[PDB]
Amino acid sequence: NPAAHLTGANSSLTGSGGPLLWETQLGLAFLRGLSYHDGALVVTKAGYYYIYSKVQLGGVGCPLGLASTITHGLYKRTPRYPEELELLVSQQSPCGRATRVWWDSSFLGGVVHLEAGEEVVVRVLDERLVRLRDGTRSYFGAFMV
Amino acid sequence: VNPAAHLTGANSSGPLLWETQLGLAFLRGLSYHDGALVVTKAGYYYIYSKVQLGGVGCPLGLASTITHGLYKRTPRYPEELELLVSQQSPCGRATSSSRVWWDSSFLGGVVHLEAGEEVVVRVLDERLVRLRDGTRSYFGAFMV
Amino acid sequence: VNPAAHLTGANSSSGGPLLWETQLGLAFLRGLSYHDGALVVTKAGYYYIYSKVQLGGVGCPLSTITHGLYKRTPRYPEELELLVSQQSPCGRATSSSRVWWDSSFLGGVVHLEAGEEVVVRVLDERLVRLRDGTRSYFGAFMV
Ligand SMILES: *[C@@H]1O[C@H](CO)[C@@H](O)[C@H](O)[C@H]1NC(C)=O
Repeated sequence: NPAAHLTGANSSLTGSGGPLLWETQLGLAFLRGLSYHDGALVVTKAGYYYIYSKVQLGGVGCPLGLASTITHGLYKRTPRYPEELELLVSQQSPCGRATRVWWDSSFLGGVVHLEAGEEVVVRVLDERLVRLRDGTRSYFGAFMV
Repeated sequence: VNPAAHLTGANSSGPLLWETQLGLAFLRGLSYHDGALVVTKAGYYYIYSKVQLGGVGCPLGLASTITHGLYKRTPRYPEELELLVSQQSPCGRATSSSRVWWDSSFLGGVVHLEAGEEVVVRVLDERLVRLRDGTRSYFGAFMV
Repeated sequence: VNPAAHLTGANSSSGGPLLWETQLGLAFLRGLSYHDGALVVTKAGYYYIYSKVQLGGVGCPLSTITHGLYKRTPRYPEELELLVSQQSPCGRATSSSRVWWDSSFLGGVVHLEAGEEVVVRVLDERLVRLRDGTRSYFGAFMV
């Protein structure tokens, strides 16, 4: 019964170690049987959820004196615990086939068990370009299985 | 009971055409019409599509992109809104000419769909899309 | 209760289909069985099956990676293709010092009878990074 799909991808928090923020109202964005708080999908009904997130990614250059790669991730928060558990993580960049401005896309999807009160957040690590389209192309939702 | 569908195969044309009956292609509670998935029952659907891309070019490197998306056609406004969209750099100058490259774009998400509404899969420069295997390129959905 | 399963990446001991964790942490089997890398269908029906694999390397071999979900009936030897993707995460002319990472996700609805198996196979699994069960996993659920 419960499900949700969010878009928006406010990247204002990522710099200071915060998760992405998402629209829950406008357009295809919706909450049904789930809650939302400060970028987190809050679970109301306990059980197995198929969680998913897609992140549209951009880059202005692709060199590696050291290394440039992006880390897309779905994480679990348990309110009484300081730790954000890695649930579904992808390490990604088309820089593997590079020698330039680029596009890439990260999809994460998986069935995880969630409890009432637990939250799920999306973090994108080391992003260097946010196009006007990134917020709406990127999305993050789930549905109870 | 629950409506579900998985469309194998592929062909070129805007929208992409799909197989419906042959092989892993199936329709249960869902309809299909000329590159478009048609809904019978209203409700929330996890729709998905994977597109296999391949070529022997890519002069423009990572600047050469591929847009792959799911689009909903509605009568509330006779237009298509892009729902789930993926734009990727499928290759770069790292692959020489006369050398094959591959890439794959997956999309999946939950949208609300009324009865009679249609969803198509569209890809920028379908000249690169590789139809030949339906396991490599497919488009399906299922209600939540 | 709706059958579901999520298997996490474990050290695969080139060696055939990938092996998975089924109990520890994010790994679980509910209504679904497991046997030597294969998810086993106990209750016939339609399943959304999914698999993600994390790929990474230094420089580049050759290099095209094939990531695929396959089906097999324990009576018959052949494994039928279900969901396959081909990627070229690196080029033969990329910097030999370039450390690259690319993820491959596959998801799709398939019909499965009772007793049938679903496996994940990757061409050059040496390029698969199974350090994290969060980076490489394989799950499914009945629709
Ligand atoms: C991101 O969120 C903060 C707090 O609501 C807001 O000040 C800022 O304008 C937002 N950015 C965008 C583009 O939505």
